[PDB]
Amino acid sequence: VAHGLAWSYYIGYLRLILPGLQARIRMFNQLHNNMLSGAGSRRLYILFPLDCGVPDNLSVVDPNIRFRDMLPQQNIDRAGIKNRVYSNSVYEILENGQPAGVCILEYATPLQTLFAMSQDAKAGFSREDRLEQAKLFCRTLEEILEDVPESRNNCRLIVYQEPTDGNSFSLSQEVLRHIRQ
Amino acid sequence: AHGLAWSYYIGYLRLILPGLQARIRMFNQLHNNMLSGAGSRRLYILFPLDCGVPDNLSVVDPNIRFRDMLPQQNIDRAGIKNRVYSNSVYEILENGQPAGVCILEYATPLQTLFAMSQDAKAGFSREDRLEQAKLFCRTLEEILEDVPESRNNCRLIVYQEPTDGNSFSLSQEVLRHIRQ
Ligand SMILES: Nc1nc2c(ncn2[C@@H]2O[C@H]3COP(=O)(O)O[C@@H]4[C@@H](O)[C@H](n5cnc6c(N)ncnc65)O[C@H]4COP(=O)(O)O[C@@H]3[C@H]2O)c(=O)[nH]1
Repeated sequence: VAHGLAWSYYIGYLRLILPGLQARIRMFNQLHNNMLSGAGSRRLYILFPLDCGVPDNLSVVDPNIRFRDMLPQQNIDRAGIKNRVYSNSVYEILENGQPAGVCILEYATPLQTLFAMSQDAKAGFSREDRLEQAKLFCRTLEEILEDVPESRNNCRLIVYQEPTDGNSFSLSQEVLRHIRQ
Repeated sequence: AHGLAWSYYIGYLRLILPGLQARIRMFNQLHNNMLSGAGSRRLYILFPLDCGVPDNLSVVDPNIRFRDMLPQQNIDRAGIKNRVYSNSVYEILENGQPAGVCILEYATPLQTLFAMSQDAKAGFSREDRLEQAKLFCRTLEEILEDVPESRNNCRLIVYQEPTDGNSFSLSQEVLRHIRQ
């Protein structure tokens, strides 16, 4: 279920990462010349492509999203793993070749799991079903996060769908728009 | 449940199994060939069917003691450059004395299944849990059936408490798997 994946993304990740995020940003700024200085820059921006096309490297889908650095790692004992490592990446977003914004950015990994699952021989299901699962994942997550008062200021969910009708969509522009709000 | 088994395979086992032996070789160069028996060179994963996943093994069975970590494995993942994958090595005691050593952890998504079972809504309602926990293990053994590519870089230790019996010994069960 998208249900289970949403509960998993909360319980196994956001729940653990959001409370410590700002301390990790303060440290990043101390080490990297106050690079994450704007208020728009102190959130985790999470990409939810409802089509579930999720590359591992962001430059594969948009040339204007450039890797810059990692936040300090977070270590937590988890399910018998001592110091399980939780990591996040800081990117610089270009506009017309100009550094236009800096933020912590990533995809919601479970959507990449739905993609792979939907295509497998036995596990598979239709694209229309995957779309509905992806939408349900976002909806179920948004429901969970209403009991998480901190989430509002530590993360931003960017949900979108790629056009297929000849209309242009720039992922970089969209991320910039959120950073700037 | 099904979803969870596929996630665990797709986002974890599929990625870490093919690099496990290289990290074990490196572990052995670093730590005096500690993972010496063939029994010691597998990822042992614990699946308690009641979904009770403590974060500290020594606390549930004092005969299981943390020793060191495998070398880390870094992978670019969904926008995270160099996401870190991590595993821990434990020694297991018998009659007070070291009796075995292996790579050991719990199946983390059982912790998610449990956390779901209470916070209710959602469905909660065990059946919801024991049911889904069995489906999870079933589905995973089914996925790994196939995949002989590497089944034997890992071993699933699926267990529950005996319904009319005595307390199940985690350490003894772990040793039994290593020894086979
Ligand atoms: N022992 C171990 N297990 C891992 C590791 N990474 C993943 N797993 C296992 O597979 C997870 C599913 O991976 P996925 O990346 O698809 O998960 C999603 C992933 O989208 C997110 N997440 C967890 N850790 C990180 C992370 N460190 N960085 C970014 N996202 C993370 O939330 C995860 C749910 O994690 P989880 O409950 O720990 O569950 C299993 C977890 O049991 C790992 O590094 N070590």
